[PDB]
Amino acid sequence: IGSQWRDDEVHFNRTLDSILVPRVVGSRGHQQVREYLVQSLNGLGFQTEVDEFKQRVPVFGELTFANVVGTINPQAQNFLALAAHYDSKYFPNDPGFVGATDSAVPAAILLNTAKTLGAYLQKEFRNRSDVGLMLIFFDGEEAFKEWTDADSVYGSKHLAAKLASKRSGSQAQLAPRNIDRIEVLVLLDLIGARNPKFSSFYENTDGLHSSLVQIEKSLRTAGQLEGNNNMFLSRVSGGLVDDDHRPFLDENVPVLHLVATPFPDVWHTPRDNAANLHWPSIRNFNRVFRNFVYQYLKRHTSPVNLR
Ligand SMILES: *[C@@H]1O[C@H](CO)[C@@H](O[C@@H]2O[C@H](CO)[C@@H](O[C@@H]3O[C@H](CO[C@H]4O[C@H](CO)[C@@H](O)[C@H](O[C@H]5O[C@H](CO)[C@@H](O)[C@H](O)[C@@H]5O)[C@@H]4O)[C@@H](O)[C@H](O[C@H]4O[C@H](CO)[C@@H](O)[C@H](O)[C@@H]4O[C@H]4O[C@H](CO)[C@@H](O)[C@H](O)[C@@H]4O)[C@@H]3O)[C@H](O)[C@H]2NC(C)=O)[C@H](O)[C@H]1NC(C)=O
Ligand SMILES: COc1ccc(NC(=S)NCCCn2ccnc2)cc1OC
Ligand SMILES: [Zn+2]
Repeated sequence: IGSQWRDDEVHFNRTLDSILVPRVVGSRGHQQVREYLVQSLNGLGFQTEVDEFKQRVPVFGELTFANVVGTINPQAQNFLALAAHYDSKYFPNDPGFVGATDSAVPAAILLNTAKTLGAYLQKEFRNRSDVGLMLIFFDGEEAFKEWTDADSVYGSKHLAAKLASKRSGSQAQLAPRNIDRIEVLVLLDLIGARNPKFSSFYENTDGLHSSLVQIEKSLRTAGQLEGNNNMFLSRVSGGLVDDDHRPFLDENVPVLHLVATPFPDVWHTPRDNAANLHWPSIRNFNRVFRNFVYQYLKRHTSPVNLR
């Protein structure tokens, strides 16, 4: 029922602990988490590629960025893409900042979703070529000096450009851009705090949002959620929130932006740590989300077009 796909909090908790370290681009911690993501994706049976590049940024000068991408069914026609950022924000006066909600927990949720749905993804899901699953760990989401158009979302700008560029020849020029084979980028951000609220930011992905609303109602009615707070609202968002999806949105990719609004109390303060996470909210999100991903992939037949 809701009971087909069970929790694995042992896995969740270890995965979170392994990500939850200071990880400004260029730091020892960032390299530790980078390597951890590669190992983890490989062990969950993904084809793993690193989009590594050098770029000059405020304060630091030249840094080496690396987006980490896992794919199952790489030669599929189209893809569900799920994403989070793995860098943490630089704060002169808070080198210990771990960004628990931003976005250690979102990143751990992605790996844990692949784990809990492993029995599907290991076999039946591989027996097809219509749809694949991409897990994208963006690097350099966070501004180095102050958030602006230029000082932000560095890894995503770079991955979006890479996926957008074509190869030579008739066959390529008549074929889609790689980036156009993403049916929707589902970006998770600011998840971990008590009683988060997710509202729909884009009309074209509103039916996907409605599915989350529905899965939540179904699991609640079956007694499978903790507490009585509604996490997925059937409401449009207040204003838009700038994030890693922007460079993708700009190349016409549809976006489901699962960022909590209001932002967690602790956002961009030293208190965005494990002590301030709310595990029942994490578990509730995980249950809704793993079922959403499963259903999307299981119900997929023809290309999903939301452009
Ligand atoms: C992934 O990581 C997360 C984060 O680290 C882990 O989350 C933690 O999970 C643990 C264990 O499940 C949680 O601790 C447990 O909390 C229970 C609820 O406590 C609160 O509510 C109850 C009301 O229901 C209050 O009574 C409590 O107040 C008292 O305790 C607090 C906490 O120290 C004190 O500050 C207070 O002043 C009170 O004294 C809380 O408000 C709680 O039931 C449970 O208690 C068990 O263990 C204690 C000793 O630690 C025993 O005294 C007690 O007997 C309980 O033992 C169980 O088993 C024995 C049999 O041996 C039976 O006698 C009992 O009936 C009972 O079943 C424990 O404290 C913790 O809160 C939670 N942390 C966070 C931040 O969410 C996940 O577990 C982890 N997941 C995995 C898979 O590893
Ligand atoms: C504190 O509440 C808010 C603060 C700012 C904004 N607006 C924008 S456009 N934010 C860009 C966020 C980029 N990011 C995400 C994670 N780390 C950085 C909205 C907020 O609440 C609705
Ligand atoms: Zn942030």
